[PDB]
Amino acid sequence: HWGYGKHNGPEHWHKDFPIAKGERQSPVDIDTHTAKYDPSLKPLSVSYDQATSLRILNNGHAFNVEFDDSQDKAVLKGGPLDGTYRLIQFHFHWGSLDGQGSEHTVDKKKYAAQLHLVHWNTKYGDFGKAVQQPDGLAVLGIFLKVGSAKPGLQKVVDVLDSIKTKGKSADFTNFDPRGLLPESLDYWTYPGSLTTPPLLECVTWIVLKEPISVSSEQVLKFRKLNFNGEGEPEELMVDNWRPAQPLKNRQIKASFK
Ligand SMILES: CC(=O)Nc1nnc(S(N)(=O)=O)s1
Ligand SMILES: [Zn+2]
Repeated sequence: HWGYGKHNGPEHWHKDFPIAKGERQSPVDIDTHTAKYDPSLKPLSVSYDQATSLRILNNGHAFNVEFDDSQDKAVLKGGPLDGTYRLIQFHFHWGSLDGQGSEHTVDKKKYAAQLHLVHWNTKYGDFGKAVQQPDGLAVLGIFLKVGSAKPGLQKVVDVLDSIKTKGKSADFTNFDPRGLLPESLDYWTYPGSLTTPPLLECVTWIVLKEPISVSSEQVLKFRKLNFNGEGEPEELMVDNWRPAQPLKNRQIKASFK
């Protein structure tokens, strides 16, 4: 079905998901000079101290770490959000080289990878209903640049061997997502969509200004993953990112000046 190759890549997605050419598609390029500082925007409130990770899984497009979202144990609120959003999973998008990999870009600059922490608005009851609403999800986006190792990402890096191919999964408990956060929580925000099919326009994007750095050896491990299932020809999982989409009639607000 869909993927990131030339025959099923992002340029082909519109044929099965017409909304690919919609009005609030993601990702986008963040032009730092036309972004509007908005002093009425509140600080983000990330409460991940009760977070419960359960499993890590290679879904053939990326790898996801899933959390128990049966109760308000890891939530996001504040910022441009109203209500509570529960963390359901986080995943990454990365490139084949260090100069590409992120989905969002800042003044056209691409980062080595991009981490997405996905949350759904609890007023909707479950994830499936939330994706059907304009204010259903809140995704926290964090850029990764190659530099020094991120201690808090190593646990994730070491388990990849066990989920090398599509469909593989592994128990992944007691992982603390707080170890992936940059020091500052300043951000840009705009209304957008999921960056993979079905590309629903149900997301309030919150992109952090400050990147976290990971080491070259850490990102290398990501690139060893496979898109294919076991027993199939090896297709390295790299460049699983969608290019920037037209901003159209949207404004990017910044929480800092
Ligand atoms: C279960 C789930 O989170 N679905 C998603 N699909 N694309 C997403 S992204 N790239 O916009 O964060 S999240
Ligand atoms: Zn994503």
